[PDB]
Amino acid sequence: PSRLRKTRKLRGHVSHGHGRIGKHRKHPGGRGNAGGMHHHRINFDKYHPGYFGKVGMRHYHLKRNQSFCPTVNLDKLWTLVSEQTRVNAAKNKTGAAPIIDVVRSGYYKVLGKGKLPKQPVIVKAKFFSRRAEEKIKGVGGACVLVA
Amino acid sequence: APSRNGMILKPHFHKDWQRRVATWFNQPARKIRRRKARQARARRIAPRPAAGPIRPIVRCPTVRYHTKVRAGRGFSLEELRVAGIHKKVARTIGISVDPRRRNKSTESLQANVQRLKEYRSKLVLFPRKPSAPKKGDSSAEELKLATQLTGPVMPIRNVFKKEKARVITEEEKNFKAFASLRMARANARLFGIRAKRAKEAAEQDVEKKK
RNA sequence: UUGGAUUGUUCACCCACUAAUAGGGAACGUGAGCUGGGUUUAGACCGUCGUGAGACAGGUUAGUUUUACCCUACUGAUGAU
RNA sequence: GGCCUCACGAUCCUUCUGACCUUUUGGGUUUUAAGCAGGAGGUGUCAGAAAAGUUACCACAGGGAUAACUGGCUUGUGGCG
RNA sequence: UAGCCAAAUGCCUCGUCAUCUAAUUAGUGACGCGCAUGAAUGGAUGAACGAGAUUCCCACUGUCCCUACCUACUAUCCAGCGAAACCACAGCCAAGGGAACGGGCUUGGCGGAAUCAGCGGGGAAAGAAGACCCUGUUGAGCUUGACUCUAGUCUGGCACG
RNA sequence: GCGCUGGAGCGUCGGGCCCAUACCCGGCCGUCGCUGGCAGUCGGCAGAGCGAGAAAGAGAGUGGCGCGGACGCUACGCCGCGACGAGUAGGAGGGCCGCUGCGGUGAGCCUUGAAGCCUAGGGCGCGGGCCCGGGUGGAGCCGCCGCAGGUGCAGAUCUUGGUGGUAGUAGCAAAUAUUCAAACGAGAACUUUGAAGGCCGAAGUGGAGAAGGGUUCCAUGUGAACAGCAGUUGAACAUGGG
RNA sequence: CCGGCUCGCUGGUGUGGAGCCGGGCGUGGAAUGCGAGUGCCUAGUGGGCCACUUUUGGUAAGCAGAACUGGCGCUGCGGG
RNA sequence: AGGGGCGAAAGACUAAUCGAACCAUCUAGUAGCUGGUUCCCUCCAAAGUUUCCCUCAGGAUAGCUGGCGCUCUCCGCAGUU
RNA sequence: CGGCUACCCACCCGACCCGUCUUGAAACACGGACCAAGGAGUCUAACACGUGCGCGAGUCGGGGGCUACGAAAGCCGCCGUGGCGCAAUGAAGGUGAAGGCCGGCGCCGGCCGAGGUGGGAUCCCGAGGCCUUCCAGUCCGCCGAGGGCGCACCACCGGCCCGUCUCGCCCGCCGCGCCGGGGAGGUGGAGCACGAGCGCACGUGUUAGGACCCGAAAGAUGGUGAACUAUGCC
RNA sequence: CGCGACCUCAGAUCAGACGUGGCGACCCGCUGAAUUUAAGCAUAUUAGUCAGCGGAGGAAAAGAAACUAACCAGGAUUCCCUCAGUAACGGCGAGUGAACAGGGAAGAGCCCAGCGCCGAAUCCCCGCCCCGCGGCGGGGCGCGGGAAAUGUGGCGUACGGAAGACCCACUCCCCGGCGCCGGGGGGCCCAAGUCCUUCUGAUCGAGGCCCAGCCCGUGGACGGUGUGAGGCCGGUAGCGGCCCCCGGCGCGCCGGGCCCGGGUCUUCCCGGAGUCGGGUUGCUUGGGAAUGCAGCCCAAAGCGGGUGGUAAACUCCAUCUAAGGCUAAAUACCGGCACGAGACCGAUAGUCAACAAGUACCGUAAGGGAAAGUUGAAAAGAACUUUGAAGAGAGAGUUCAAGAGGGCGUGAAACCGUUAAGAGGUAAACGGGUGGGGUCCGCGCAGUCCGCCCGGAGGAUUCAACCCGGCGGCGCGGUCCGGCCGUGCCGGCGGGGCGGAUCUCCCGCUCCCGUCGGCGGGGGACCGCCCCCCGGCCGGCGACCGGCCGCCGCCGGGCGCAUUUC
Ligand SMILES: [Mg+2]
Ligand SMILES: [Mg+2]
Ligand SMILES: [Mg+2]
Ligand SMILES: [Mg+2]
Ligand SMILES: [Mg+2]
Ligand SMILES: [Mg+2]
Ligand SMILES: [Mg+2]
Ligand SMILES: [Mg+2]
Ligand SMILES: [Mg+2]
Ligand SMILES: [Mg+2]
Ligand SMILES: [Mg+2]
Ligand SMILES: [Mg+2]
Ligand SMILES: [Mg+2]
Ligand SMILES: [Mg+2]
Ligand SMILES: [Mg+2]
Ligand SMILES: [Mg+2]
Ligand SMILES: [Mg+2]
Ligand SMILES: [Mg+2]
Ligand SMILES: [Mg+2]
Ligand SMILES: [Mg+2]
Ligand SMILES: [Mg+2]
Ligand SMILES: [Mg+2]
Ligand SMILES: [Mg+2]
Ligand SMILES: [Mg+2]
Ligand SMILES: [Mg+2]
Ligand SMILES: [Mg+2]
Ligand SMILES: [Mg+2]
Ligand SMILES: [Mg+2]
Ligand SMILES: [Mg+2]
Ligand SMILES: [Mg+2]
Ligand SMILES: [Mg+2]
Ligand SMILES: [Mg+2]
Ligand SMILES: [Mg+2]
Ligand SMILES: [Mg+2]
Ligand SMILES: [Mg+2]
Ligand SMILES: [Mg+2]
Ligand SMILES: [Mg+2]
Ligand SMILES: [Mg+2]
Ligand SMILES: [Mg+2]
Ligand SMILES: [Mg+2]
Ligand SMILES: [Mg+2]
Ligand SMILES: [Mg+2]
Ligand SMILES: [Mg+2]
Ligand SMILES: [Mg+2]
Ligand SMILES: [Mg+2]
Ligand SMILES: [Mg+2]
Ligand SMILES: [Mg+2]
Ligand SMILES: [Mg+2]
Ligand SMILES: [Mg+2]
Ligand SMILES: [Mg+2]
Ligand SMILES: [Mg+2]
Ligand SMILES: [Mg+2]
Ligand SMILES: [Mg+2]
Ligand SMILES: [Mg+2]
Ligand SMILES: [Mg+2]
Ligand SMILES: [Mg+2]
Ligand SMILES: [Mg+2]
Ligand SMILES: [Mg+2]
Ligand SMILES: [Mg+2]
Ligand SMILES: [Mg+2]
Ligand SMILES: [Mg+2]
Ligand SMILES: [Mg+2]
Ligand SMILES: [Mg+2]
Ligand SMILES: [Mg+2]
Ligand SMILES: [Mg+2]
Ligand SMILES: [Mg+2]
Ligand SMILES: [Mg+2]
Ligand SMILES: [Mg+2]
Ligand SMILES: [Mg+2]
Ligand SMILES: [Mg+2]
Ligand SMILES: [Mg+2]
Ligand SMILES: [Mg+2]
Ligand SMILES: [Mg+2]
Ligand SMILES: [Mg+2]
Ligand SMILES: [Mg+2]
Ligand SMILES: [Mg+2]
Ligand SMILES: [Mg+2]
Ligand SMILES: [Mg+2]
Ligand SMILES: [Mg+2]
Ligand SMILES: [Mg+2]
Ligand SMILES: [Mg+2]
Ligand SMILES: [Mg+2]
Ligand SMILES: [Mg+2]
Ligand SMILES: [Mg+2]
Ligand SMILES: [Mg+2]
Ligand SMILES: [Mg+2]
Ligand SMILES: [Mg+2]
Ligand SMILES: [Mg+2]
Ligand SMILES: [Mg+2]
Ligand SMILES: [Mg+2]
Ligand SMILES: [Mg+2]
Ligand SMILES: [Mg+2]
Ligand SMILES: [Mg+2]
Ligand SMILES: [Mg+2]
Ligand SMILES: [Mg+2]
Ligand SMILES: [Mg+2]
Ligand SMILES: [Mg+2]
Ligand SMILES: [Mg+2]
Ligand SMILES: [Mg+2]
Ligand SMILES: [Mg+2]
Ligand SMILES: [Mg+2]
Ligand SMILES: [Mg+2]
Ligand SMILES: [Mg+2]
Ligand SMILES: [Mg+2]
Ligand SMILES: [Mg+2]
Ligand SMILES: [Mg+2]
Ligand SMILES: [Mg+2]
Ligand SMILES: [Mg+2]
Ligand SMILES: [Mg+2]
Repeated sequence: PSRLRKTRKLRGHVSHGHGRIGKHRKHPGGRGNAGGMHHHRINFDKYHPGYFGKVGMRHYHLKRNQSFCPTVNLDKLWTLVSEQTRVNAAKNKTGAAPIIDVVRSGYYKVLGKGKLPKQPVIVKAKFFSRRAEEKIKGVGGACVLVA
Repeated sequence: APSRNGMILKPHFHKDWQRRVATWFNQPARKIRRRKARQARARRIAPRPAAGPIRPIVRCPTVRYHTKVRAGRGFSLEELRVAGIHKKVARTIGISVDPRRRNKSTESLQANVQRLKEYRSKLVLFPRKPSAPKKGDSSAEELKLATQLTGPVMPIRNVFKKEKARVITEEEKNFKAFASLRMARANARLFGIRAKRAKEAAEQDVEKKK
């Protein structure tokens, strides 16, 4: 609110908090990003490196659906399915392993980052990382690819 | 004159934006107007569903949404002819029809036909003349029990198939997913060039042996 | 500590008288005291420079000089303690 | 690279060179084009605008930060002792 | 080249000579290697004329020596009616210092109500956000061998053909 | 500056004295620091302390009458010690400083007198400002807790409006000039009449048109306002004509 | 300081060097003074001037241009 | 009839406006340049300096400043010797 | 009789008129006769930082729908679609974030398992001691030599991920190929290395908007004027 | 030569109709800058924006793919969120900047040309008769006229259609004339104090209205009434009442219009040309070897053409069918009509305008453009007397009030006069310190009391201690009895709700000859959490207690009797 702003305590001071030698003029340094190459060179090089110039190829008609591929990690892999699935699989004596369809959850690619608990799984995903697959194989499990 | 550190901004306010600005001060009034028109429509079609006709099961085109099922525009002609429903009577009984839909699959076509059969089973058709019932009209005792239904008729829900836990086989444990993915990528990329190399080799070896 | 010829002249030179015709300051004293002769608006013409518009501490010509009744100062004039 | 202290140049664009390099977008092949890296073409106002004059017919915002008038400090010069 | 000149054109220059005066940077007539004259960017001349710019002479006169007086209307006073510019507060000087020329500050000189008629020394008096000079990455009139273009114009192709 | 010459001058000096917001002590205000102390008001359900140079318990267990005791403590509160206090541009914090409206709240105020305004009245607060007393007023007004802003003026050759000095001043000085008697009238240098003296001097200060103005033309009444004095007059005002 | 490992670097030489562990020594190894360290956001500023001493141009300047320090600016007060 | 008219030509006249008329709109045109910038108290407290810029009346960037804190104590630091 | 304060007068000392620009202002620098009223950093959006609240690897109904003040308020959850965050790197094809030990023939089974060092607030243990006559003596506390597990955080050494360079030897097959994968050592990255974000509100700073208020010389668009004057004609 | 047709073009005050212009907030088509930014400026930016022109509607436009995509595919147009400040464009500088998919609001599809098939089976106008006519229509009679074969109407349009044959198969569709039934536009109305005192000028102010705590309340919004009123009045609430006009429905007859449909098989047909496209030029766009549009030139094809975001060639695919047209809905609104509201403004504010305001007034014109509200409850607007000609005073009177006297509520400051006080030759004025004089204030002028004790004069229904009743507190009672809760737990031959990505008899759906092999739903079991019931422990009742007993305190009523108490 304007009650608590600084302008309420600036009344009585001639310059209104803007200086007496250099008055608060309209646009002493140009409009917007003016003179980035000329008189704002130091600021645009000390704080915006790479700002000037092009790089890379140009993709004219880019559609995000083609490149849409959310990823999940093995630490969160068990979080997708309910707790009772994991506890029953751990208690299970016949060696049956739960099947985790990460696609139904909404992740296409599985990346292996965290520690995977010692428990057989069947991860049914769309893509797999090399380390993710070898962790699943090492802990004991299967990887199923779906389209 | 930018400050010490911060973003570079390019606001789109250089035009005369104040001259063309839309304010939502009529948002609650428009909500009430929509609500009153919706209720007036609902009471106008006394026994017909408020949401209107029935729309088919449809899954979204793009890769991002091919795992989800949404509502369709209308039932395809091929689906209707399989179900034995005429294209001119379907709209009269309250079935959405659009002739532009194709059918490149089979399970989706069967699902729509099954839904159409269920809709005809659930539908209660009043006689055209109340005094004189006809062959296609519903019974008198079930006529009195007809009423509207709120929301869409037979809403489309994303049915999920769950499979029970199984024992992992040795072939599954020996399957190399990452190797299979990379090898498939390489084969797709280099399919044509290998073919032209084989053709060139054959067409050059034949000259050597001729 | 002058009268004059010449020049807008400050300077300068000459004629005559005299006693001497000494030098300077006061916002280069003094434009709400004057004049506008010259610089220095806008019009013009000559010469030089520039393709040109134009320039010329080179020359020539015509070219609006506003106001005091206010305070003080000074000149006088009533009066006042 | 020159015994050392100097002898030289960003963005974008163009040109050349290099990979059995990537993309050319619904798939395959080949020209072409676009990419990555390393050089060259350039800015001498040299941290890099693409740039001829006049205005006395001039205009605007300002500046005693900045001249020509007067006024101050020194007196080179001028005058005087 | 013919012509012409210290010209309305000559810096040096107030050129040199003669005349015009007692005295002339003025005027006129001459002389010319003329900073930088000159032939239709016209030269030279020339009767008449010019509210054009110059020098001299006769007459004339207050322009002056050297000021004086008279008239009409103001100014002056009264009756009636009656504004405006301008105004930080205001208003006596000398020196000192100071933002380098004070009315106020310091030291002195001193100062005495309300006032009338003149006057132009000062108020760095009043009008106008200096027109001169400079700055501005502020312009406008104009010019061109400045940059970029454009009407129009000439030419070629295509269609009418 | 006055003035000063057995200095009130000059050079070397001795005592004494003079005073700054400086220094020492003291009072008050505020800031900072000790990130100090206080829930211990533990009372006939009791025993009154943890200032003292020295790290830790006025600690517990096994054997040899009278019915009494001040304040405190809105802990965003209170209290104790020290040091410090300048300030442009600028920054931050506290405002029980100020204005307008909104949600709550004061069994708020008020025709037995609100806001506003004036006041040589009583005060408070450093200060922003505020509360009472006296006079006019006749219909609304305020305190606290939160919210919101078109929220505080000495200037900007500021905008609008009003009023001073100038000042009863400048001026009412272009075109020769008025005088006498009477009338109306309350009032006459200015109207009317009569007489005299004048001017325009037939390219006029005369008589009539066009453009332009539009009732200014005529009669009566008024003298409120205007005709830069005044008016008994008007091209002024009001009535009716043309 | 004392032991013990590691090394693909360098080597006559368990040579050199570096790294990593274990063990021991408190008279806290000049004086004086002082609680320190660290991270974000940020206004205003970006025309200066003067003075002792050093010093450049100019004869000189209340001139112009430098270095240290202190002031004015931003600052009142006693004295001149 | 306005970048047009007209000019025996002075940039003259074009409704008191002419080296480009008047009215309305774009338009509250832009300004690195002047002027102003409104209540109290307390606390802290500067710079006119480096570098770069068609930069010199300005900015960006360091430096100076304030605010907010945070990590520790009852070893460290110093315009000093 | 008292009343400092508020009215007037007298005296002593001090005392130049304010604002603004400036290194320097009382200035012979500009604005200012006086008074009353109005009057100038506001609002929208974006970002950053700091602070308050809710939830928390989730968070947010802002759009839509269901039920005087109320155009409010509540609810949706199979309306979380979607934004932000939870994963970065590369131009892209793409890839995408610990390992060590034991036995057998690079591969198989089992074990340990998600860094180290220095400084690190706090916590844990305790060589003894805190007395009422003196001795042994227990329980509740308190202090303490010394020794530890060390928050957050800082510094260094390691490790892992993506691009790139070099030296390389192996591994896999549905299509043994100009196939795919793996190591060590340097290097570039806005990375990981046991979350910290999302929504709302407040303050500050910057920006684009008229943008603290007033101010041009100019430019463009559309219309009105030859009743003055310039010129031609009747 | 003439007569009679057709074709092109005229003249009609010919009969019957239509367009013209205006508003223009929103919308459609065209034209279209410079301010500004880029710290200059030329490309860009401002910006398909202002200005200018044309055309409507209640909405307009658009609109049912020559579409989006490359996926397991969606499926008209339009609008919100999101995509996204992204792809992309840009002196790659300043800056500009979409689209797909997804979630919603809404959702509605269709019709010609062409190819064909039916005796032009079609349509318009005039004359007459009947019916209703203030949306000129329906039926019938005209060897009445005309349009049209240079193509009207029926079938029929990319989703196939038509015709023939074979099977199945329905009649109630549709108007409009007349006529009987149960949602709006206005009119007239509906509850309760002027109750008793009391101020006032007037009350709507203040007190009371019982043991019907005045009356009404589905009505305590507002306004007016001599203040500030739920009850005085209008209205207010009401699924409250009465009257008139009209409306969408649900019936009846009446006239005619059509006697129409689906599946299988056989045969034929199927498309819009100066148009696409290519070259070039110009504008636009994010569209970048050219997104869109336009001018010129070339200018087609039909297993063809378009699109598939990098130009081209070859080759398989995916998706539509351009050059014809219609269509409500969701959407925009600063013009207009009638309304409601506001954390807005309160007469220098707010629209320029609260009032005889786009009026007065100025300019030739285009245009510019104000200042200006408040008597009083009621004019009760000051009778009458007096001086003056009058303006205007002095009395008197109205009003509570003229201290409200016709621009009249309140009435500041600058400014001016008068009265009173003080001072005055260094312009005025100011800060510190006093002194003097005035103004009022201290209702001051014999000066505070408050507790305990002593002493003297007194007056009470009087203290302590006991009795009864009531109330409260207290861990009383180490462990009284009974209830309640746990953001505590345990047991359960208990009765349930929620969730689960934990498993597993019945029904519906599709392929095969009642069966073997599949999907969806329901049911059952299991687990987690929660609700209730029973039993057993822990804690609390100091966010959450009841009955006894014990102690204490307090209050009332007695006995208390004056060496106590007040
Ligand atoms: Mg300040
Ligand atoms: Mg200033
Ligand atoms: Mg500045
Ligand atoms: Mg600014
Ligand atoms: Mg540059
Ligand atoms: Mg800044
Ligand atoms: Mg819907
Ligand atoms: Mg003379
Ligand atoms: Mg002079
Ligand atoms: Mg003069
Ligand atoms: Mg003079
Ligand atoms: Mg002259
Ligand atoms: Mg001239
Ligand atoms: Mg006079
Ligand atoms: Mg560039
Ligand atoms: Mg391509
Ligand atoms: Mg000239
Ligand atoms: Mg001089
Ligand atoms: Mg000399
Ligand atoms: Mg002479
Ligand atoms: Mg001569
Ligand atoms: Mg010549
Ligand atoms: Mg010549
Ligand atoms: Mg007089
Ligand atoms: Mg004085
Ligand atoms: Mg003078
Ligand atoms: Mg000027
Ligand atoms: Mg100026
Ligand atoms: Mg510059
Ligand atoms: Mg220009
Ligand atoms: Mg050129
Ligand atoms: Mg201070
Ligand atoms: Mg307000
Ligand atoms: Mg007063
Ligand atoms: Mg009243
Ligand atoms: Mg003022
Ligand atoms: Mg006079
Ligand atoms: Mg006259
Ligand atoms: Mg006449
Ligand atoms: Mg007359
Ligand atoms: Mg008069
Ligand atoms: Mg600031
Ligand atoms: Mg500056
Ligand atoms: Mg500087
Ligand atoms: Mg100097
Ligand atoms: Mg300064
Ligand atoms: Mg200082
Ligand atoms: Mg000082
Ligand atoms: Mg001295
Ligand atoms: Mg023309
Ligand atoms: Mg000229
Ligand atoms: Mg112009
Ligand atoms: Mg402005
Ligand atoms: Mg300080
Ligand atoms: Mg500048
Ligand atoms: Mg004094
Ligand atoms: Mg100033
Ligand atoms: Mg300045
Ligand atoms: Mg100066
Ligand atoms: Mg000053
Ligand atoms: Mg001076
Ligand atoms: Mg001046
Ligand atoms: Mg100035
Ligand atoms: Mg002035
Ligand atoms: Mg004010
Ligand atoms: Mg924060
Ligand atoms: Mg985003
Ligand atoms: Mg910032
Ligand atoms: Mg702003
Ligand atoms: Mg302006
Ligand atoms: Mg321009
Ligand atoms: Mg004329
Ligand atoms: Mg006719
Ligand atoms: Mg029209
Ligand atoms: Mg610019
Ligand atoms: Mg600019
Ligand atoms: Mg420019
Ligand atoms: Mg463009
Ligand atoms: Mg454009
Ligand atoms: Mg366009
Ligand atoms: Mg327009
Ligand atoms: Mg339409
Ligand atoms: Mg179609
Ligand atoms: Mg779409
Ligand atoms: Mg654009
Ligand atoms: Mg979409
Ligand atoms: Mg036909
Ligand atoms: Mg009322
Ligand atoms: Mg009552
Ligand atoms: Mg009422
Ligand atoms: Mg009542
Ligand atoms: Mg009533
Ligand atoms: Mg265009
Ligand atoms: Mg292809
Ligand atoms: Mg079509
Ligand atoms: Mg079409
Ligand atoms: Mg249409
Ligand atoms: Mg409302
Ligand atoms: Mg008014
Ligand atoms: Mg008022
Ligand atoms: Mg107004
Ligand atoms: Mg007024
Ligand atoms: Mg009034
Ligand atoms: Mg008023
Ligand atoms: Mg009264
Ligand atoms: Mg009154
Ligand atoms: Mg009243
Ligand atoms: Mg009044
Ligand atoms: Mg007196």
